[PDB]
Amino acid sequence: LQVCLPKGPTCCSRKMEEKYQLTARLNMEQLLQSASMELKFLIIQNAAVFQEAFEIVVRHAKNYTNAMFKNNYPSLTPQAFEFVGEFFTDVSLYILGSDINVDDMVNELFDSLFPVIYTQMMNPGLDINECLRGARRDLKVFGSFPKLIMTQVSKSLQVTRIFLQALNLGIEVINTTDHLKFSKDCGRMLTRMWYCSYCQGLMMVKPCGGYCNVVMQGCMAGVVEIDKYWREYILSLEELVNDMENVLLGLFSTIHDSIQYVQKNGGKLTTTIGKLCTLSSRRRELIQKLKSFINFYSALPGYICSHSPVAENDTLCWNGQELVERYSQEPVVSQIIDKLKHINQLLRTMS
Amino acid sequence: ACNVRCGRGWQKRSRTCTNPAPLNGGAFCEGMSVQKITCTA
Ligand SMILES: *[C@@H]1O[C@H](CO)[C@@H](O)[C@H](O)[C@H]1NC(C)=O
Ligand SMILES: *[C@@H]1O[C@H](CO)[C@@H](O)[C@H](O)[C@H]1NC(C)=O
Repeated sequence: LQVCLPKGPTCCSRKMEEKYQLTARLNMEQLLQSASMELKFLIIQNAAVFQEAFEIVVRHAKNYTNAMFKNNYPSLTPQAFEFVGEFFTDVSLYILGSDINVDDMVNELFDSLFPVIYTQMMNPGLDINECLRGARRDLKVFGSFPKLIMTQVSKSLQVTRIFLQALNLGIEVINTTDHLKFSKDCGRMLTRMWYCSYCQGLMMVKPCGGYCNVVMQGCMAGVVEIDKYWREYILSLEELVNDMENVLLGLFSTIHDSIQYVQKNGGKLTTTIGKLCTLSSRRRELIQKLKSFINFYSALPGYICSHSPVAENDTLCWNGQELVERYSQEPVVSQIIDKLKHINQLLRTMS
Repeated sequence: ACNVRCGRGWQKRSRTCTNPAPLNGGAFCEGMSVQKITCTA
């Protein structure tokens, strides 16, 4: 045998020892999953809700911009629908982590918007399109409106993008916790603590509380080190919540005022161009519920021992090898800590 | 569970992008995140 220390005879072979080891693995995984389930479901719920809510906000803002174009500038439709749809598509693509340039979104928006304004509103009556696109930026026809929108939307979209990435990475690490594979020595110690009493012919004897403590503090020496980074993660997320609905929803008013501004100088512009050519409540409740789990990694061995069958009195208990009257007395964790450090730096910088 | 007691109901299935979650500008998950089916109670 390689696990069950044979003091007398034994009622179990090597294959039964392997079966007990696999059942020990399954029991540890089930206990960790039961410890992590409440927090996992909380973060999954909130991640799903925030993702759907941001998509709803983007769709509604695109709808409102399209509706205000339909009502106030019918001469710019249906071209207006194309560039508005492209703009808000790129908005959503940026929110969901794709490589999109915010300044380029706004600049392509105004580049597409100016030629149809000139041809349908200012000078009524395809090849000259690029000359108009160049004149848009060369003559600064929209004034400071493009840079105003650029900063207004970049500031909110970056915090939203990093909020979603932080929620997803929290889900990732919490899913990793209950799937943390342990050392072989810990496998054998857990097998001894939970099952090796059956090999000695005992039916209902439980392991000592102190033996459970030494075993758990033995194989969770790495997992407990995650607690500092998890606390910093929680506090940095709290720093970040203290934004994007208001901006995307006022975009239509800002664009309308920019169109008025360009129409204001039409006299000189046409001649020159003719010559030349409940959310805040949700994030607050989320942070207040997330602060209740700041001790998650430090209380984990206590959970494993308090939810495993143990003799708390340390009397007539199993010490891993014999029935006593009184008890005598990294790689995946490294990846978790790496990702936590990364997301914590990213969080703190948006502050 | 089907939200409506009698007639056309709904059943949802979520699929998050967390195993692994994109980092340092990783490509996001490809395809749909939610699954919805009509149910008759
Ligand atoms: C926008 O809102 C109006 C409200 O009457 C609706 O009729 C229209 O279908 C909506 N358009 C989009 C694209 O959601
Ligand atoms: C963790 O992600 C894995 C991927 O297969 C999945 O199997 C598991 O159900 C997820 N975790 C939880 C605890 O629900």
